[PDB]
Amino acid sequence: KEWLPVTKLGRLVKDMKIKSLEEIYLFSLPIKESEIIDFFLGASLKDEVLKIMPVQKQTRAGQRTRFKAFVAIGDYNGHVGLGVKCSKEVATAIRGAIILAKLSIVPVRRGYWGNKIGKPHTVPCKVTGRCGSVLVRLIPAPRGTGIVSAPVPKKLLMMAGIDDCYTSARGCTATLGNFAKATFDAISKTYSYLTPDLWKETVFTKSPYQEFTDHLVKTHT
Amino acid sequence: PVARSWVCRKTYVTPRRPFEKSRLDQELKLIGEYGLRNKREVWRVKFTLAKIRKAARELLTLDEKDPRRLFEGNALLRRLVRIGVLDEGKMKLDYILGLKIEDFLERRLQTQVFKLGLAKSIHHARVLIRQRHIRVRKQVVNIPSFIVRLDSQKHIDFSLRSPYGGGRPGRVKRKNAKKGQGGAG
Amino acid sequence: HGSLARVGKVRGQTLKVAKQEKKKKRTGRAKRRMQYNRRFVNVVPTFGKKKGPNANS
Amino acid sequence: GKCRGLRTARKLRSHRRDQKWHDKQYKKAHLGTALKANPFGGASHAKGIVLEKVGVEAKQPNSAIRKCVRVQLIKNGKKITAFVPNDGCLNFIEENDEVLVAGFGRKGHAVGDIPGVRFKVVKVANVSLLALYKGKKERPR
Amino acid sequence: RELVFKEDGQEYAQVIKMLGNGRLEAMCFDGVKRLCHIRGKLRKKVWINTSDIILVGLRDYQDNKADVILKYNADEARSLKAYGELPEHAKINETDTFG
RNA sequence: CUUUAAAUCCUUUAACGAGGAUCCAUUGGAGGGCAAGUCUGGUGCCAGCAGCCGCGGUAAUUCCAGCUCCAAUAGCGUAUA
Repeated sequence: KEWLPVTKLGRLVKDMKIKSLEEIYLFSLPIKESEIIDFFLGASLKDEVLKIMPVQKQTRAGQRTRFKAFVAIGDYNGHVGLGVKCSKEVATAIRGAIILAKLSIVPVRRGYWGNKIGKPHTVPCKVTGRCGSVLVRLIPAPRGTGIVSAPVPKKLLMMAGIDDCYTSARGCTATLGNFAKATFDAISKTYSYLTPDLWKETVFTKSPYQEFTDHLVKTHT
Repeated sequence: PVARSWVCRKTYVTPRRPFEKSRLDQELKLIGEYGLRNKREVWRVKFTLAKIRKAARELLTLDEKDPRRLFEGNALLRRLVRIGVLDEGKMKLDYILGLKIEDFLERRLQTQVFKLGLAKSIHHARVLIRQRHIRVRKQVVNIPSFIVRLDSQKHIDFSLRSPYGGGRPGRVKRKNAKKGQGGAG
Repeated sequence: HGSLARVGKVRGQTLKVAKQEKKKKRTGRAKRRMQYNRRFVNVVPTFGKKKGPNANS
Repeated sequence: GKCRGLRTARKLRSHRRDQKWHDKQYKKAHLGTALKANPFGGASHAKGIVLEKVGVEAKQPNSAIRKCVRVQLIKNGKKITAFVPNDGCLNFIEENDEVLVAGFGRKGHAVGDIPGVRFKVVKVANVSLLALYKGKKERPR
Repeated sequence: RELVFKEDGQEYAQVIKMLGNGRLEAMCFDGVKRLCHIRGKLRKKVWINTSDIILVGLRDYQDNKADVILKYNADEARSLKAYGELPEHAKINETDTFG
């Protein structure tokens, strides 16, 4: 129940200067501190475990076993994350998966199918991610349909917050880590796709360092 | 060459995943909330809702300002207004797909009998319909899956042959009266 | 031991215990009512992991 | 697709026909030699009467003997070996008695540790083995 | 260790060919040949040589293939010979372990 | 009473017709896939289970029985195209 911010970003977040996490995503700062997201996203950041599988490295005297835990965390109105940690026991492997998933979290965008009435509910276009041999598609769906997929990307898109999707996977789907990372990579690059809805040139607002350099030279060495 | 019908169809569908936690929890919640018998009823409500959603999607994928689109769209909207799952404010084709199994389940006769105050519980409403006590527009109804229209809501009352709304008393009343006559001599 | 080609030794040596009389089970619509009640109505909030409906440990 | 031309459909159809022919399931299901070598003759069930009761052991990992029965079929006289399904049912079946024999559930192949055999007995003397098991009906004699 | 006796459905046997695939053929006391298939508990721990007295069960539905139960040492074999449960025709021909 | 060529059945309607409302709901399953006991007794690689991995070696969460529980429900399991 304490915090010493070792980085400049942590001090800026703690000193009530940076408003949301959206501008941190906008300038693409590397978030090397876990509890920045804890400070921004509160109790709505619900987590659950995907699979705890064992990996074994054999030695001369028997074989040594380690457990790696795939854990996805995310908020149901946008941001979703995913983290893999391999350690000795299971509980601190779960905690390492929590901290590494809270480190690696990205925002998503939501669009419309056909008609633009109300809140966005589905993915804006056909987006596709790939890791390993696993190829995952995310195709927009009409309103009130629901996610149709395997249960693991289904729960990943529900914790992402999208209500409607169409999916089509290919490859060794049974490897849950590769499938989860492929779905996370597919949903992460929605801000890497250029659309005519935002063809206008973005005004270059300054970095928070450019306005809070006085505060940081007061509070740091 | 006998002259028969030979026309029938299945009104329900079975999901491809038989054993999932969230699905079984959701259908159990629906059944226990609205007092239904088995999962075939909610499966058939899912089937007819999927048919209506498919028809609305097929009309939406056809181009605007065409007579078939307007005819079947206004026919579907007038029908769903007549059921009562929509109001005149949301009289639009794209608003059809934002429906739910809940809106189709509130229009059951059992739900209306429990909601108006004829019965005390939804299961008591079901067994009250099963013993022929509830009539509407001078016709008794013995079935719980009756869809009442919007104009038929205010005609719900007890029957003229049921003892609850005035009529001949039942089997236990006359038997207890005869038992009282035997005890009194 | 006796022999090895004999069949149904376990069935022919099972201690035959007769069934005991129990109250009849509700069926049709009331079983769904009791399952809904016992699974969603009188439950207490619980942390950790949820035990099963037959975890007699 | 490889040969993509606007006036190329016969070549695609003939190549698809040849590559569909050069298969396993389609080649089995569209040739008469498999059904000629099929003892049941492409049917779900078949009748037969009992020659004798024999015994065969299991494979290498599992150590037990499985007590099948030798029944020849009535349609064409093929002598096959059918596995008596459940425990203690070898007393109920007798030599020279009619049985109803069906497959075991792998489209005509051996299942697990039993060797070579692929059929099971369902009914003997026109009464089911389940009724003789659960104490619901008694066989005639 | 202990002096096990036979029962209705089992008899003794003498090995003729020590054969592979977990099977062999041994005579009964009257000379009828039953194809002996060894028991699963006697596959690696104990070893069965040629021309030794063993214990082999029988079948109550056919006579084509039998199963081995147990094996006896040489001293208990000649002790069982001295009682007279077998006729005066069978000779053990001095089988035992070497040194 | 009605129907019908004459009936039967449906509907209407008498008199009777329930408290363990005995007027008593089965079919499969309980290691994973796949929802649900490391419960209690018997056999001990035997008998057997298991579509697939596999379970049985005198402490069987899988065999055989009692209780509890899970699935669909007047329906459920199995073999074949």
